[PDB]
Amino acid sequence: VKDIDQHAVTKAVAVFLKKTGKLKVPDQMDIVKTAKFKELAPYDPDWFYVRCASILRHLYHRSPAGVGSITKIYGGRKRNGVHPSHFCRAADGAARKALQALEGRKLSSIGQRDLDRIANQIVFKQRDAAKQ
Amino acid sequence: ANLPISKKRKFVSDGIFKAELNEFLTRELAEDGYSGVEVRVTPSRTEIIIMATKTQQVLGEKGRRIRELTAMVQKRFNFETGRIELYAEKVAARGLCAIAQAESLRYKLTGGLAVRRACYGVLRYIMESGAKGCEVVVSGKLRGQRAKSMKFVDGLMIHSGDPCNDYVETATRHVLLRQGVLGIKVKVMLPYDPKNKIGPKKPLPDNVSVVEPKEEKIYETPETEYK
Amino acid sequence: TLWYSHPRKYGQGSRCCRACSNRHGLIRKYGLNICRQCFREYANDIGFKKLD
Amino acid sequence: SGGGHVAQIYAIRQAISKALVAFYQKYVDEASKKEIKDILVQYDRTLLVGDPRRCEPKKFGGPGARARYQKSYR
Amino acid sequence: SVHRIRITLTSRNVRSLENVCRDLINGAKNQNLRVKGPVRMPTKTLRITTRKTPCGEGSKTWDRFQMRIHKRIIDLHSPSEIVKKITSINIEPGVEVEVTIA
RNA sequence: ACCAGGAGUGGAGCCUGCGGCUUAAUUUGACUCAACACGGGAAAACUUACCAGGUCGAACAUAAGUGUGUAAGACAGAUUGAUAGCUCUUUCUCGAAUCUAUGGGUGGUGGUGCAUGGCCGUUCUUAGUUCGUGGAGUGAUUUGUCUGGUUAAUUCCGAUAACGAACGAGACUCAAAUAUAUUAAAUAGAUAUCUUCAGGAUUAUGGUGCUGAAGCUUAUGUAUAUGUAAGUGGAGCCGUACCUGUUGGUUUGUCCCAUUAUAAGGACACUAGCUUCUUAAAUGGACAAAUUGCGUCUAGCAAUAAUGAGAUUGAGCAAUAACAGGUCUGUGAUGCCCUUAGAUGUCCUGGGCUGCACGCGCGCUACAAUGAAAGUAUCAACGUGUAUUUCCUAGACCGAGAGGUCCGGGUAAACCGCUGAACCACUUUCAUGCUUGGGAUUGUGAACUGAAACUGUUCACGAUGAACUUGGAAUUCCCAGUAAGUGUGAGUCAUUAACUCGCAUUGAUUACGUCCCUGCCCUUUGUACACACC
Repeated sequence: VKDIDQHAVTKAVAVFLKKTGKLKVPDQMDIVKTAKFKELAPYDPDWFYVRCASILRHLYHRSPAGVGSITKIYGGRKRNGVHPSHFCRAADGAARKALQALEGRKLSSIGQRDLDRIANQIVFKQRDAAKQ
Repeated sequence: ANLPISKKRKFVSDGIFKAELNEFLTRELAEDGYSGVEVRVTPSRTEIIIMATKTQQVLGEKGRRIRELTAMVQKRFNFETGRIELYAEKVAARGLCAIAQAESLRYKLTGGLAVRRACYGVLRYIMESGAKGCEVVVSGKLRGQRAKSMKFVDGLMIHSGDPCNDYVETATRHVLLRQGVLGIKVKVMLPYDPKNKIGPKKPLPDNVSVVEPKEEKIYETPETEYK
Repeated sequence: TLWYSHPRKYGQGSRCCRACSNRHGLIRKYGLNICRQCFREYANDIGFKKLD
Repeated sequence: SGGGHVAQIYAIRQAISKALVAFYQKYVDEASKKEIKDILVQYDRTLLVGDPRRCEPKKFGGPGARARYQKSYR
Repeated sequence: SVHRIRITLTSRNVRSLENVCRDLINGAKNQNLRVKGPVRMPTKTLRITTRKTPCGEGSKTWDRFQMRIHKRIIDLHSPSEIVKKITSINIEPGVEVEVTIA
């Protein structure tokens, strides 16, 4: 949403589908190196679904969130094999099926004013959280 | 025929068609003093405007050599029999255009290094054709095995600036001789402003031509009638 | 039929030099196939004035 | 758009500054246009000067714009 | 019923592009072909760069080659029997007209 | 060229380049500036020139079978690398170009760049050359082409010893800053409102509110959601406008029409979206009496004046004379030399051009806390993309990956693409410890591209963690969006950048000089210097 910056605004929403039982956890959430650049696994799954905040401005300004236009341009800041650093494509995997985690085409049926506005109602409460 | 080809591949497809054409336009029509070809495109046909000097030998007996043009490139480029039209025109002031003069000096060398008989006469002919500046240059093996150059010059040759890319007209020529080869290269300089100058560019390189200050009758006494 | 190998529709051989038939110095891909040293001769009049 | 994570934000300095003048040049008042310049122009950090300093093209024989690489056993 | 015929114009000389708006649009808005003005296209500049010396032995210089292609667009709202005379006249060297029928 | 530095390499591993080594050949051209990630020279075959095996044949007058088959093709077993009836044991055959020893032309990546054409390179980042007409000399040759002042300048005053000269320099051509003031959009859109994508109660609340609202579960039907009651629970519920957001047309707006629907025709705002904007096609554009105790009255810096403009500012361009520079291997550019059924030519199968005790150069990631990780935020631009060739890829889908499937877009301001590039910004894990810095190194499988992958075609995983801790003497590069850091595109490209050209981003330090240094320019002077101090 076009409120205050989405550092923590991503961080809260990651808890809430994790709160609401709509985790829809990939069975290899402790396996994948989330792209062809990482030496180690991620810390956890808490990025893997969280880019709904990114698509809420990308359905707004870029495109209906096709996965090929998704994975290419974000999350590439890489140093690959030593002669020299280059770019990547990040090869997502299971969050192709994170539409099921939400329950010409449109990518979300609840991110119009239905569940994105809940996050706005979270950040309107986060205005009251930041009121002291 | 037509293609879904790109425009940038379309535009260079004209040029590889063009830059091939003036090669063998100098293979055959060097005997008639070939100078240049314009090719335009109108709807439902294209035109080929050849310019040469011996314009009665480009046509031949009973219209054979004109069909010889049309039978060539439609066999070459496989395009429409009828959409290709070739017309040969006369080079105005063959000495002034001078690239045919570069072609004819290959027919002048067989007078036994005919410098004063023929080759220096070309530099006389370019003022007999009435140009502005001129320069020819021949290099090769003369009176001995060693390579050596001459540069007979006459006039003003700019070599620099933008108008050198417009004014001066060079045309190198090669020729086979028994020794081995004499390279022929000519640099001419042509008065593109005054004479008729139908479509050259009508230029103005560096000159400051000054209009007269046009003296006045400062007093201008009334002398006015009332008609 | 016989003694002519090399199914030439892969590799550089043999999509080679449709302006001079000279291999090892080729500009292949602009729709030109020009053998770039011959492109020095035939730069004109296929546009390609130099500017900068 | 364009620019970068430093440069594109510097153009916004020219964005706020000229808008106040033009709204004061025609709509509000001559001196209202005056009173927003004089307090600014003491040093003003060139909030209105659009320097055309853009990048300089390369040269063959180098890696970059004007530098080069040498000592082929000179 | 009524047709809209968009007619693109491509060439290399900008003066010839200044020569086609010299007389085509003026001989058409007398009969009001609805030109919608000279619609400029961004140019398609073509860069090639090559070495100079064959058998590149010495002082590895280069040589840059440029090319400029420009278009300008004339759309018309008229049926096909109107625009037939405009395809005949005026014509221009190096300029190209692209009107499709079917 | 220093200097004041900045970054560097020279140290380390690796990619290459050249050598030397070797080998069947490791094909080669190039060796100070001006050979050395060069020959666009990123090679499995092809390239390929080299090496082994092979293989092909090409002209004619003569001529001799005659057409009792002169030929040419396959099986079959030998020869093979493949069926090369190339050869052949045995077979039939379209038979004639009379398949010739004989003209001799033909090819050649075969030789000479010290026989040449061409181009290109440097001489030289320059500022330098020449000509008629005079006087200077017997003459070579000078003068013009200079004393000084100044210039980037043989650029100009000015001595003015022809000039009006001529080439060079400049002038000129190409690039964002520049009034859209004019017409310019199927780019962008500004907007405007129509909207639709609607939270706040920020608003006003009408109905409602403790009476059970809101919220919640159970049941099955419908193909799990939904319906309802119960379950359930104790304040909110619901509608509008204001505030903040999608969308579609808002093209001569609306309503007209003809039309399937645009327009005007019919009127209204009479403008119910116009051109800021990207795009030009233009002319504007420090367009300089710009004032400044006047320098030889002229080219007295001053920063001062502007307020798109204190050059918007880099490139291209390049004369005379030259070099035994480089290229015969770019070419049907070529002298000559060499060769030709037994090829150096040519196509095939291989091989190699990559091989190694070693030397040398361009260049890559380092040697780490400004850091290596995880995260988040979220800015480019130059470009490029498939109809006689496999391009750009959108979308779904599957797969640790690698990729693969299915279905599109796109011949391109329109699609990939608003290419929403990287480093950097923000919290954490690390706790300097050859560590988690650094990824060479070797196994293994999984892959891709292609007939074919083997000092490898490249690519994935989980191992393997060496050298390497800022690199000696020497030594390169460069003054503003520059240096360097940092990506990306293109070029070659069946797949292969690790290099070369362009592009943008982040953005400094230091000089604003001088002639010690290597320098370079016809001023004077010296000589015993020819091929000129090697």
